Amino acid sequence: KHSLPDLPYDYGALEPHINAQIMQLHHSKHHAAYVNNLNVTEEKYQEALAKGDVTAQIALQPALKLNGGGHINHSIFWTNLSPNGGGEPKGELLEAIKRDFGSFDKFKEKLTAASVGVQGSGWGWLGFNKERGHLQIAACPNQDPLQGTTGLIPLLGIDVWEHAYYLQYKNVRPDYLKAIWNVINWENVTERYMAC
Amino acid sequence: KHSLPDLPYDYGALEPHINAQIMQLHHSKHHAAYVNNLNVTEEKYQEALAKGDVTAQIALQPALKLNGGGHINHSIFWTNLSPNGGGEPKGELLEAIKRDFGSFDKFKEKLTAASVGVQGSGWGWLGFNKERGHLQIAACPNQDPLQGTTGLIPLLGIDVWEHAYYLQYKNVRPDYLKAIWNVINWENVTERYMAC
Amino acid sequence: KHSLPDLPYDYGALEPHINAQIMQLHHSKHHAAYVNNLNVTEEKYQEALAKGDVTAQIALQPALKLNGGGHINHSIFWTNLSPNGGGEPKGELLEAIKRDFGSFDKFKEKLTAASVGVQGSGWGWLGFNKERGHLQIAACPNQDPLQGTTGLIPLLGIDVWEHAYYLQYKNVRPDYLKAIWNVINWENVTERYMAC
Amino acid sequence: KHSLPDLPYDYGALEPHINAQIMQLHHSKHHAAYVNNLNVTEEKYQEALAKGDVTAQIALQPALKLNGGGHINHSIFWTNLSPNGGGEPKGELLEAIKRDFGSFDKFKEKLTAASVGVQGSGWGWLGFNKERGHLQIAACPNQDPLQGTTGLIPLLGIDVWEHAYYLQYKNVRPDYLKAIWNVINWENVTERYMAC
Ligand SMILES: [Mn+2]
Ligand SMILES: [Mn+2]
Ligand SMILES: [Mn+2]
Ligand SMILES: [Mn+2]
Repeated sequence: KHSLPDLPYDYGALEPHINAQIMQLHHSKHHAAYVNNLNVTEEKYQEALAKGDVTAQIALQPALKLNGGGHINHSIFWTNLSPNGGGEPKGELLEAIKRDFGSFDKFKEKLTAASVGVQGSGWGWLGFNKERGHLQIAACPNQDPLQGTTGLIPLLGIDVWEHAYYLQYKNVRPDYLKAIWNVINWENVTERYMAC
Repeated sequence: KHSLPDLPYDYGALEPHINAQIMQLHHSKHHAAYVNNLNVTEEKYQEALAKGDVTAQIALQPALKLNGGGHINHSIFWTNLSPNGGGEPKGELLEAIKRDFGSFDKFKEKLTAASVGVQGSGWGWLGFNKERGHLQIAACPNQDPLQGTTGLIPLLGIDVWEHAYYLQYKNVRPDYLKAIWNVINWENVTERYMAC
Repeated sequence: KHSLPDLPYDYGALEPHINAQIMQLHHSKHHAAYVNNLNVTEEKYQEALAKGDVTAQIALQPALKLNGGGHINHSIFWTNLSPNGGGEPKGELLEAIKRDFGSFDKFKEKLTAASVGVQGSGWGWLGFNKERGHLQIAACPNQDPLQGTTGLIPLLGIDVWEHAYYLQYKNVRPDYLKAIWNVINWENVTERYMAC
Repeated sequence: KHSLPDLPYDYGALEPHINAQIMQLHHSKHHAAYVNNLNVTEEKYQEALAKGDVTAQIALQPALKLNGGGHINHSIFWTNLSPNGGGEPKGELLEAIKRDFGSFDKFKEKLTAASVGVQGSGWGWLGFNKERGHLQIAACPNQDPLQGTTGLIPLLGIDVWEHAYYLQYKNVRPDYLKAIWNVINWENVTERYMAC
């Protein structure tokens, strides 16, 4: 039922910021596995739910969150990147950012600190808080998705699982984050922002 | 779809060990709420699953675990108690206990320590480990059910949420546990044991 | 080293909103135990730290958080209540509240929903976010303290562990929260607010 | 106060099972950082403890567990590996394994499944349960150390953080685990076993 989305660009389109090998493995191996495991899990769940098996439903939660979240997180991630990205955003998004973070650079600073501070595997996110009407930074462990676990609407996500950058930046997570700013697709972040 | 099971005895049948007021509130108020909230949650979940909404499925996990677990835990609990309970078990169960804990009294000791040691709300459990083929003691937080979260088959559960004993024993959890041994339905624990 | 603070009022001073029995048990039994267990734990920790025993330091974390948090949370709680409290706050605090929540009543609404929504044992909090410079509502499980786990400065806390209200309101948590508004010490919340 | 232990062998001594690049990065970069961050954290903690600052003590727990656990876990890991390892264990350890797992191969199977099943970052462990007197398999998230969080005495640990194997086995965690069996230092696991 769920499927692996095609990448809107070639695997080597983000060089030299993120090399082709990482993109190929990240998409065709990591994301593909999450989609496949998600469909298997949803199927078992449909089954447990049909016969009112509460125990089975609860036992399947970790697998559904990990794989379901994995699919959601990476799907957004691909659209957040672009060989034509980089620079700074414009319009209302830029204003919202100055408003809520003081300046674009302070925002970069914050999101970078949150991403680098993730203990173990996880994601750094720029999300929108519907209740307050402000932008908000949050970090999620493993594949826990932003909206499903915090209620925030995801605008921009940064994957900090080691498979995201190890082949190229090894243990230096800060180098990875410094480079990713050059390929952020602000046009996509902007429309996600305008949508909510 | 799920329903509140009738108690196999009168509300005051466990006096003076657990008074009638607690039993009445615990069953007709606490357990009833879990069953009702469970049906509402499973329904929303059926809905999220039908349209492949992964985000909604993940957001509903806490409510399904709390209410689904609440229903499962209390349902077992009622059958674990009896106005004719108390004393010690006999047969294979008693042997399994001596085998795995040394003696019946050391077992009581262990399970009591685990129950009293729960930080906040939770349950103390005597469960069966299918893999090892031995009895095992475990404690679960809030309403997290034994089997669904640990894989152990539940044999005997002791509810240590404060609503379990506060009206009668106030803050003295140890007095509550000392009294509950007088109403344990060993015949029920035995058949749960024989079943697995 | 740490000690049980005296209550700034008589045990029955909050009647009929919170009866004397609850206040007496809550202070002399529950809080006293947390203080005593905290001193024992800090002592063991001083010891583990002296000989560089990392394993022991990590094993003691749950007990230090539960008891240390228990002491911190209840200490603030006593000052948040007053036989002369109730009504609405005035000055800058009232403005900060209208600003961040729309109105005082919407604020009450929010904090009440957060408190009632705590699964199991926990606290509902009105805190101050130093980074953003705005008021913020948060809920913490068990005795996890607000500042130590979220960074927010605590202004007003509402204890929703069942021992907080069970003797008087039984399972009806909403009745408990409706009554507590009549004894909130706004003068204390205000000065905590002015301090940060 | 704490220090980076020297490796008991050359960085390329485990080839071709684990290449030299991984060993060099894993030891001189990853482990070194944990030791350095641990000393900084213990120092801040000594300070918080001296002035009875409970809030600061609690805020430092995540950093102490991650770095303290990181140091403990990797220190054991280095001794668990050897260019002269591989094969099967002998003596009492082998008997304990047959006893508790049926056979050596079923044990390998179990530990492999536990290691591969870790969601995100973590470790698979073969530990000793002092209470029961049996061997036990457990998995821990991130750098949470075995003994400090479960009470089990660590005998053999397998690091499944992606930095452990990504450069060489990429996303195929099962290939990594199949290869690591060839360098397990059973003589070290045996003496850890005899010690407890
Ligand atoms: Mn990824
Ligand atoms: Mn209950
Ligand atoms: Mn309390
Ligand atoms: Mn490692």
